[PDB]
Amino acid sequence: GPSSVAFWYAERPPLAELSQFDWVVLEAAHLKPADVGYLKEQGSTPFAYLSVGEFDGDAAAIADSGLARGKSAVRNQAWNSQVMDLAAPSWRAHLLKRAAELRKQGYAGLFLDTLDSFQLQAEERREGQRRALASFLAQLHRQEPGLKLFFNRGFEVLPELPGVASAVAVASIHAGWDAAAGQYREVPQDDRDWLKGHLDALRAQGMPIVAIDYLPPERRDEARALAARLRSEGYVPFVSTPALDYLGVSDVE
Repeated sequence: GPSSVAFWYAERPPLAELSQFDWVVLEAAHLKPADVGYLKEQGSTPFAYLSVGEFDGDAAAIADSGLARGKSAVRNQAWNSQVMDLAAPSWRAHLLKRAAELRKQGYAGLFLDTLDSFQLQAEERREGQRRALASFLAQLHRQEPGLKLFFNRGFEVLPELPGVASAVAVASIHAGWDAAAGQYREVPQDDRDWLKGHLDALRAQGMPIVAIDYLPPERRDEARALAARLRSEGYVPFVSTPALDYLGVSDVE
């Protein structure tokens, strides 16, 4: 598990600065293999972002990808991201190929996003999706044992995947982001109450838990205090912006 963690999804990652974090999660499109190797040389462990449950892109972006057959026309679909059928062969094949490409680039692991997006499907279809998700993650782990798998949540499949995840992230614990509104928004107690049962099960298993909380740059003093608060509560935190385009904070100064 990480001593500290940073996420950076924007262009031009400041590599010297990110290299001082223990785990760093990156959008690989913005790095070359020499950059990934540099982070490892400095002693950091670099992860590549990989969205498992959704195709990141508008429609027509997905048209040019050759993956359209696998898109699920869910009711509450977000613009610029498409929920994918985790049982569709072209989608699973795409993800495994991407995993191999990212291994070849030198990434020590993958940060697996949208593990709960199948919950947007019609209720009677969710179990089929959950089982396809679990079987996919088991196949990914078997095919790429050299990639540490850093789950974003995934509570509905973690219990059936012992030894698979190296850590589990939760956005968010105290300070969150309302993407629908484009507003920073504290995490309601309701959300922490629902998380407690899942996080306690992970804590009991010794699973490292990362907190991804959100505060804007002008509240950097508050972000440091929150980082400290999250560490006192057992999390390895990163407190940053929702674009992950900012050198946020994981620990004290």
